[PDB]
Amino acid sequence: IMQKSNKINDALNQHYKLNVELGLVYAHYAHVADDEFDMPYLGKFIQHLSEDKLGVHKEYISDYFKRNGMKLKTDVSVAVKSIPSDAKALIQEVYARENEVRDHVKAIAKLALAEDDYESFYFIQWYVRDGLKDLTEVDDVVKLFNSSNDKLIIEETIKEMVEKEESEHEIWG
Amino acid sequence: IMQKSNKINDALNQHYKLNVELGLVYAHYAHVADDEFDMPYLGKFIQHLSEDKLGVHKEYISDYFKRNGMKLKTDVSVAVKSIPSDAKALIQEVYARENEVRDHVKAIAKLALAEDDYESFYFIQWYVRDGLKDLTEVDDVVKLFNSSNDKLIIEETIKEMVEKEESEHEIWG
Amino acid sequence: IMQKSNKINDALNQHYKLNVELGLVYAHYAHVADDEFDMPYLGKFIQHLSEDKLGVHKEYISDYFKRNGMKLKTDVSVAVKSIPSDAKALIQEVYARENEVRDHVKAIAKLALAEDDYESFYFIQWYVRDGLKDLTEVDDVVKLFNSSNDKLIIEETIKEMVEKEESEHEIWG
Amino acid sequence: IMQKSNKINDALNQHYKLNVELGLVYAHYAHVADDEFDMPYLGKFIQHLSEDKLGVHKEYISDYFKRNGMKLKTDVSVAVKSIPSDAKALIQEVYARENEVRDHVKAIAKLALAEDDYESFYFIQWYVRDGLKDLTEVDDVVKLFNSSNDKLIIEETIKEMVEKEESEHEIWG
Amino acid sequence: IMQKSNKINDALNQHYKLNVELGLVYAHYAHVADDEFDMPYLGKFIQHLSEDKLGVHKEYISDYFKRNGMKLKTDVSVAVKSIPSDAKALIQEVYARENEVRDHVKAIAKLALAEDDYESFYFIQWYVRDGLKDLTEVDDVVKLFNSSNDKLIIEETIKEMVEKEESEHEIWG
Amino acid sequence: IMQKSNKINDALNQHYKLNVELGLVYAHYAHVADDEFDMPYLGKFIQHLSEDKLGVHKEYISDYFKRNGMKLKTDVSVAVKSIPSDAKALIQEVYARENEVRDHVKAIAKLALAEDDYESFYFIQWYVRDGLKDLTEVDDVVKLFNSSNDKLIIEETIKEMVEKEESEHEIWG
Ligand SMILES: [Cl-]
Ligand SMILES: [Cl-]
Ligand SMILES: [Cl-]
Ligand SMILES: [Cl-]
Ligand SMILES: [Cl-]
Ligand SMILES: [Cl-]
Ligand SMILES: [Fe+3]
Ligand SMILES: [Fe+3]
Ligand SMILES: [Fe+3]
Ligand SMILES: [Fe+3]
Ligand SMILES: [Fe+3]
Ligand SMILES: [Fe+3]
Ligand SMILES: [Fe+3]
Ligand SMILES: [Fe+3]
Ligand SMILES: [Fe+3]
Ligand SMILES: [Fe+3]
Ligand SMILES: [Fe+3]
Ligand SMILES: [Fe+3]
Ligand SMILES: [Fe+3]
Ligand SMILES: [Fe+3]
Ligand SMILES: [Fe+3]
Ligand SMILES: [Fe+3]
Ligand SMILES: [Fe+3]
Ligand SMILES: [Fe+3]
Ligand SMILES: [Fe+3]
Ligand SMILES: [Fe+3]
Ligand SMILES: [Fe+3]
Ligand SMILES: [Fe+3]
Ligand SMILES: [Fe+3]
Ligand SMILES: [Fe+3]
Ligand SMILES: [Fe+3]
Ligand SMILES: [Fe+3]
Ligand SMILES: [Fe+3]
Ligand SMILES: [Fe+3]
Ligand SMILES: [Fe+3]
Ligand SMILES: [Fe+3]
Ligand SMILES: [Fe+3]
Ligand SMILES: [Fe+3]
Ligand SMILES: [Fe+3]
Ligand SMILES: [Fe+3]
Ligand SMILES: [Fe+3]
Ligand SMILES: [Fe+3]
Ligand SMILES: [Fe+3]
Ligand SMILES: [Fe+3]
Ligand SMILES: [Fe+3]
Ligand SMILES: [Fe+3]
Ligand SMILES: [Fe+3]
Ligand SMILES: [Fe+3]
Ligand SMILES: [Fe+3]
Ligand SMILES: [Fe+3]
Ligand SMILES: [Fe+3]
Ligand SMILES: [Fe+3]
Ligand SMILES: [Fe+3]
Ligand SMILES: [Fe+3]
Ligand SMILES: [Fe+3]
Ligand SMILES: [Fe+3]
Ligand SMILES: [Fe+3]
Ligand SMILES: [Fe+3]
Ligand SMILES: [Fe+3]
Ligand SMILES: [Fe+3]
Ligand SMILES: [Fe+3]
Ligand SMILES: [Fe+3]
Ligand SMILES: [Fe+3]
Ligand SMILES: [Fe+3]
Ligand SMILES: [Fe+3]
Ligand SMILES: [Fe+3]
Ligand SMILES: [Fe+3]
Ligand SMILES: [Fe+3]
Ligand SMILES: [Fe+3]
Ligand SMILES: [Fe+3]
Ligand SMILES: [Fe+3]
Ligand SMILES: [Fe+3]
Ligand SMILES: [Fe+3]
Ligand SMILES: [Fe+3]
Ligand SMILES: [Fe+3]
Ligand SMILES: [Mg+2]
Ligand SMILES: [Mg+2]
Ligand SMILES: [Mg+2]
Ligand SMILES: [Mg+2]
Ligand SMILES: [Mg+2]
Ligand SMILES: [Mg+2]
Ligand SMILES: [Mg+2]
Ligand SMILES: [Mg+2]
Ligand SMILES: [Mg+2]
Ligand SMILES: [Mg+2]
Ligand SMILES: [Mg+2]
Ligand SMILES: [Mg+2]
Repeated sequence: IMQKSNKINDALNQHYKLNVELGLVYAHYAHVADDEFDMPYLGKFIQHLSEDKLGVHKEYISDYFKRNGMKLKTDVSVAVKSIPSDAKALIQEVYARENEVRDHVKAIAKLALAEDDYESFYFIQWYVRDGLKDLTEVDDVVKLFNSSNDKLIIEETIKEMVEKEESEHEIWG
Repeated sequence: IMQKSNKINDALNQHYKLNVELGLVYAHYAHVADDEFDMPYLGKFIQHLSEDKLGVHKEYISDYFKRNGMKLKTDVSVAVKSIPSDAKALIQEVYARENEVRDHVKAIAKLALAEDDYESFYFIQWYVRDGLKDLTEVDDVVKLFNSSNDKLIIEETIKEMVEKEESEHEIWG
Repeated sequence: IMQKSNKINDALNQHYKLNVELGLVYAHYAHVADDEFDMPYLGKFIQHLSEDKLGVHKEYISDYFKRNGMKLKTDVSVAVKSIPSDAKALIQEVYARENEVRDHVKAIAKLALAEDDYESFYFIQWYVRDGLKDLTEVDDVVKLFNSSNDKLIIEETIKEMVEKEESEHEIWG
Repeated sequence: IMQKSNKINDALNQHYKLNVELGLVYAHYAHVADDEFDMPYLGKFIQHLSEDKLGVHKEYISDYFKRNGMKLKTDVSVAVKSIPSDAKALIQEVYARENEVRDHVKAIAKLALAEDDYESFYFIQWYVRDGLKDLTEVDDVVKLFNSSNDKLIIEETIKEMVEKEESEHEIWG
Repeated sequence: IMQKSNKINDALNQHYKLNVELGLVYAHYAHVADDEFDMPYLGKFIQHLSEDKLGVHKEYISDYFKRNGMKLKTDVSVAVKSIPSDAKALIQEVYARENEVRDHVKAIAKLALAEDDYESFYFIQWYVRDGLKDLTEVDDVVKLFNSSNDKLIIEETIKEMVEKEESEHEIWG
Repeated sequence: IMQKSNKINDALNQHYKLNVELGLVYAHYAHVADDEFDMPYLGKFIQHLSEDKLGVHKEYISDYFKRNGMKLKTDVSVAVKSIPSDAKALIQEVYARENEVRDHVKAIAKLALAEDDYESFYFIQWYVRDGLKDLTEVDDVVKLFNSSNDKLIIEETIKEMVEKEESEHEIWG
């Protein structure tokens, strides 16, 4: 009874890998944001995101696996070989990656229902919610580049964003 | 004047890579320590170490690069394909890896002097000190497996270790 | 035994002189930043730097000399005969001078090792670290002029910089 | 209307120069007081005076210039080529220099009235008062050398002087 | 890999021995300072120094050895067979011994670099700094005997020295 | 009148020597307890004892000598050439040495009465009491090795012992 789904096990190992590799890319993008583009607050924003991916996003999968018999796999391959040309494009790339996260998560949820794995459907709810939350935070920064042509003005707004004491939306938080 | 050393740049990119990959391996080893070996406090110890490697150890390199013109490279390849057979061997493997850290760091320091890069010699001092500190903490756990054959007794001692409020040795801390 | 190095004595007298003269130039540049360029916060930044050079940078040399038998020399000659054309160039000049500081300090460290003067190598470590720290702070201001064409926006960012309660980086601080 | 006095501008540039050079000499004399004469508290007294000259004494001139259109000049030439033979003579030399300060200040005040520059006459009042205050503090130390032949007794009295929480005389303070 | 240097092991065993024997001599000198020379505060100064040598100076070596595989040796031979004739000479002897400490430490640092032992070079930095700090504190007392011929006046100054709440110099502290 | 006993003077010089040499041996044994036997809490126990011997045990003799005219002698010879084979034997050796302390102290007390030296009989009372107290504390550790074969269990008990806030027995404390 209660035999773990091998299909969910694979999908969640692939999502663990995605969050590790994303976090490593974001750490690089945070360096570049500060170093090459002269936007240290944009750097801090991306760095916070790197740490989210390499922290809780991966941790919760490992924890879940310990509880249900699923096997963890660690297989990572990532290389930053090209960087976006400017800051606007850097954050737009981050946006595209977060949009893909939402698509991957949707798939896992759909799979959990197909496999009648209600514990996994429950688990993924955090990721479903976070898919949108994280995208929204990134979108809030993307908007800035369309609203001013002054990098320092944009930076002042990012500063408040990163320095605000984090509030949780009742639903998406 | 003050042109960055390409040799130091490469050695520090390789050490960034080493700390990323080590941290990912340790995250896996922390999972296994808890999940397979029934030693959650040993897991927490290795997890703290994973976070050290993927946190400050890498961050300080990126920060340094921003200050001196050195280029960051992100190129990561890691796969955990075999795990040690028991807990004793798991921590002994961690020990071996920390010993290798000390050897890599020694090389960077020697190189900094050869290149007359005193800013880099200063920078690496943190890593020289930490090489030993981290090894010592790991050694403290290795010792336990040679001092008791009861996994729960060992776990009780690791618990105090991980839960003690961190003290800094005047020299190695 | 323990006879002071005459070569280190000379190099450190020359560095005392450099820090005095730099501080006097920076005091003038701080006046001009406010008075001629309408950037009082940029003025305060350069003034803080003037006081750093004429304070601790020189004080620590005098203190060291008292401890080891080295002789202090006071020989100062400085005249500000031309000023940079605008604020961007003013801070870029400050940058160039800080870069030269790093080069002079490198030389002292190299000399200390050649003379087997380990007390002097220890002493200069503060200056090695500070060379980079001070350059970084100046670079943070230079960046601003490349990130906005509005002097008041730049000034608002410098204001936060000068008014932030000073934090020390674990390594460079 | 309200065109700045070129004569006052020159006199105040010369007084800026005097305060810079005095402060650099006093910094040397403070070193010697401690290092050569074995009187660290006498050193601290002279050092406090060095910092007064290189601090507020010069700062107030720069500030004034910013307000009225006067031009700041930085032209400094100072070399300590001979030092007084003992501590008594060191402080007596400091006294002579402070007496000369009072004479220079008198001249500026007289000039301000001749030029009908009431803003400058107001400004110099601080310096008129301080001329005497600073001389008095130096005289208080000179007296000590005429009142004891024991350097440590003198040092104990200087210690209280430098360590007393500064009080301001209603008139001269 | 990371095999301990036998040469550094010997040099540090010899420095452990030096600090033990120095501390025992200083304990005797502290007794004599009080008992024979009627200078209890001078006694307390030397006693504090005895405890420094027999405390942290030796402890840090033992700690280091535990971390790196080096072997501790305990081999002590000390006899106080002659004492200096008066207090001035007692502290001058302490001074000579501290000067020799600095010379021994210099040698260890030089050796660490020759052996490419960067962990040992890091370790010895504490001792390099302390060599000078301790000498300075002793010099501060030596000076007193050249500044007064009254033993009680000297004692009053030593009292403040030993009773001041210890401050750390940014570099030498 | 009140001429010091030369016999008591010698016995107390020999006891000063014994406490110095014991303390140096115990410092070595504390190192070995931690380093070789993997028992850091046992190390801390022996280290506390080293510091007791080299602290108050010797200090009180020096103090007494200052008060009564007795002469202090410093003559120390100690070499740790063999170490006990295991931890049990290490603490048993410490026990044997403490038992010998009690025997030496008994002799001094007996001598004080024979010499009608009541001040010395009073003085030695501290040492008579401490002979037993210190032996008892050591016995409490010896017992542990006879009560468990698990080094970590023993270590947990030693930890409480060394970390308990010290209580004084009404008689032996
Ligand atoms: Cl199923
Ligand atoms: Cl080079
Ligand atoms: Cl030399
Ligand atoms: Cl006019
Ligand atoms: Cl070697
Ligand atoms: Cl008798
Ligand atoms: Fe995925
Ligand atoms: Fe930054
Ligand atoms: Fe967040
Ligand atoms: Fe979790
Ligand atoms: Fe598992
Ligand atoms: Fe590739
Ligand atoms: Fe790429
Ligand atoms: Fe850009
Ligand atoms: Fe674009
Ligand atoms: Fe499906
Ligand atoms: Fe998230
Ligand atoms: Fe604004
Ligand atoms: Fe490496
Ligand atoms: Fe658990
Ligand atoms: Fe840690
Ligand atoms: Fe950092
Ligand atoms: Fe970069
Ligand atoms: Fe593979
Ligand atoms: Fe593997
Ligand atoms: Fe196991
Ligand atoms: Fe095994
Ligand atoms: Fe090399
Ligand atoms: Fe670490
Ligand atoms: Fe220089
Ligand atoms: Fe202003
Ligand atoms: Fe600063
Ligand atoms: Fe200083
Ligand atoms: Fe000097
Ligand atoms: Fe000129
Ligand atoms: Fe010029
Ligand atoms: Fe401008
Ligand atoms: Fe321009
Ligand atoms: Fe050189
Ligand atoms: Fe600085
Ligand atoms: Fe003047
Ligand atoms: Fe001093
Ligand atoms: Fe004042
Ligand atoms: Fe002002
Ligand atoms: Fe002006
Ligand atoms: Fe000249
Ligand atoms: Fe002169
Ligand atoms: Fe004198
Ligand atoms: Fe004279
Ligand atoms: Fe006039
Ligand atoms: Fe003044
Ligand atoms: Fe007095
Ligand atoms: Fe030595
Ligand atoms: Fe006394
Ligand atoms: Fe001290
Ligand atoms: Fe220690
Ligand atoms: Fe050892
Ligand atoms: Fe002998
Ligand atoms: Fe002797
Ligand atoms: Fe005397
Ligand atoms: Fe004499
Ligand atoms: Fe050598
Ligand atoms: Fe010391
Ligand atoms: Fe005895
Ligand atoms: Fe330990
Ligand atoms: Fe005790
Ligand atoms: Fe006492
Ligand atoms: Fe005596
Ligand atoms: Fe022997
Ligand atoms: Fe032996
Ligand atoms: Fe054992
Ligand atoms: Fe046995
Ligand atoms: Fe008897
Ligand atoms: Fe005791
Ligand atoms: Fe227990
Ligand atoms: Mg499968
Ligand atoms: Mg269905
Ligand atoms: Mg290359
Ligand atoms: Mg070379
Ligand atoms: Mg010369
Ligand atoms: Mg050499
Ligand atoms: Mg003119
Ligand atoms: Mg008139
Ligand atoms: Mg050998
Ligand atoms: Mg070499
Ligand atoms: Mg006799
Ligand atoms: Mg009788």
